[PDB]
Amino acid sequence: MKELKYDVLIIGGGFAGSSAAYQLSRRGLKILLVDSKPWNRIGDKPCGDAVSKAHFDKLGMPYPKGEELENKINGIKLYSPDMQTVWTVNGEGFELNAPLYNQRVLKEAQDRGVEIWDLTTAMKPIFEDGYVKGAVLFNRRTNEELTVYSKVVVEATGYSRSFRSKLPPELPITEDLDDKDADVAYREVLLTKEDIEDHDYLRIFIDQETSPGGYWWYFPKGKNKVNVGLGIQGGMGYPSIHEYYKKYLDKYAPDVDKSKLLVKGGALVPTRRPLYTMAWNGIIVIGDSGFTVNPVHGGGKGSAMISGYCAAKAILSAFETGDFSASGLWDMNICYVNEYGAKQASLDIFRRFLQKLSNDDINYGMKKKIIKEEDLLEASEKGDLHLSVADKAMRVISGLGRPSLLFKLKAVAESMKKIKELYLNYPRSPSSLGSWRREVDNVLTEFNKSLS
Ligand SMILES: Cc1cc2c(cc1C)N(C[C@H](O)[C@H](O)[C@H](O)COP(=O)(O)OP(=O)(O)OC[C@H]1O[C@@H](n3cnc4c(N)ncnc43)[C@H](O)[C@@H]1O)c1[nH]c(=O)[nH]c(=O)c1N2
Ligand SMILES: CCCCCCCCCCCCCCCCCC(=O)O[C@@H](COC(=O)CCCCCCCCCCCCCCC)COP(=O)(O)OC[C@H](O)CO
Repeated sequence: MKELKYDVLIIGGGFAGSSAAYQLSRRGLKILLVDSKPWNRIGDKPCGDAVSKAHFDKLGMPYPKGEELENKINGIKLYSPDMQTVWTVNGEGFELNAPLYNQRVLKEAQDRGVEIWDLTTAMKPIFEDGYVKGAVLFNRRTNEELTVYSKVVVEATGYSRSFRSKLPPELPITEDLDDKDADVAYREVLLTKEDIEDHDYLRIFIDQETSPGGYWWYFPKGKNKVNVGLGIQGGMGYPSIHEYYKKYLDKYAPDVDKSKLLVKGGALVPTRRPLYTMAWNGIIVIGDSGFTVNPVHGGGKGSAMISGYCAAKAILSAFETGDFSASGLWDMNICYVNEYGAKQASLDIFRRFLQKLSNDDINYGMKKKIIKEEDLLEASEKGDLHLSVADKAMRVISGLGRPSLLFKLKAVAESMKKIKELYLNYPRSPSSLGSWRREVDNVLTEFNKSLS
């Protein structure tokens, strides 16, 4: 079999892999990115397509333009289950044509020196003497099986986790997730019969009956075009998401023309803290494969880009030291936990609480202003729920005359702070990963028990 020598092999070309490729480009490295999809479909996984402008501003990722930017977003309207209370949170973002933008990032990375093979699947790892050393690839364009050696593999395969899952199970880089730590989500893009009101605002509808463990959304892509969908928690035995969608669509999108559909589809999305380590010998894991998604709102394209940024940084350092061991690549973890992962861990706790609340709880808490809109934003963006804000919340609901999980909010805030602190003390070397992981697991185990 043909053998080729590369510095870096990136497996997957979605927002995570493409970000890694772009950030590593123009540096004189020999880089190959592969994706199983044909070029014109790369980036087309089902998504709401909404991403904060701040991510592009912080990471130096190409700004969306032309047909790539479908609609400018100025904020989100969050609806209570009874739709009687709407919270508005302001913030600039983009409703993107995801495949078009993703493909442009890849084409620019390619112009900047990255080699790209589409219709090419990494079939199995090359794993020797404890290191990932590359991959066996099947290129369906040229109909060739190829062995590619690399100093580092960037595993960016999305939820499939289709490369790292083939490594020896004792390695921390093969970590799986609980079925209840992901949602299944489904969306369609449709034209509307009536102009969309406040089309610069996304709509998110909380409802435990119509989207248990997730939410419904209505994300305008123009004055007369909308991405509408829902997510529901996995591992709970819920019926087909397609059936939830059909049953409740009219509640959230009475205005759509069901004869003018542009796209439809679903996929899984992780909703938890990141992989305990995103680095091991010869390999870094990013994006959905590394569980980079915000656990409370389900947004993962921004954090995918952050993970690509951190991967590129760690890889450049490893080429300086010549050390591609877990320790040599460990900055991946330090960078990612600082930039997003510690917040994710806090939000993993908060999500578990929110998923257990009843519609009556959410209606009451929103109507009574249990927390401010700005407090919700602080939780979403920093992962902080200050003990103070918790105290005010408890005073607000002190008149509630029935049993409610809402009264546990102070304890939830305490657990959030505790896990955030553990993440701010992320292990400085692989030798401490195990004991730290057990501490985190214990916090989660105890927290789960507190809600049962
Ligand atoms: C319905 C729905 C709705 C939303 C969202 C998800 C879902 C399912 N999310 C989450 C967001 O879509 C998601 O987190 C990112 O797109 C993940 O990007 P990745 O690059 O990690 O994976 P992604 O899955 O996009 O890419 C993985 C790539 O790897 C390739 N691949 C896999 N195995 C391979 C192999 N062995 N060899 C070669 N190639 C391989 C695949 O072909 C694919 O192109 C979201 N996020 C957000 O920010 N805003 C939102 O509006 C939403 N809404
Ligand atoms: C409930 C858990 C599962 C939910 C997931 C369901 C499935 C989701 C599938 C669809 C996902 C759509 C994703 C939409 C993303 C929005 C755009 C976005 O990126 O978010 C921005 C932020 O917008 C928001 O803050 C959204 C807030 C709404 C969150 C929804 C919470 C619902 C629960 C609240 C109810 C309150 C009830 C009161 C009771 C206490 C900022 O981006 P960022 O958070 O990644 O980071 C920015 C910063 O630079 C950090 O680097």
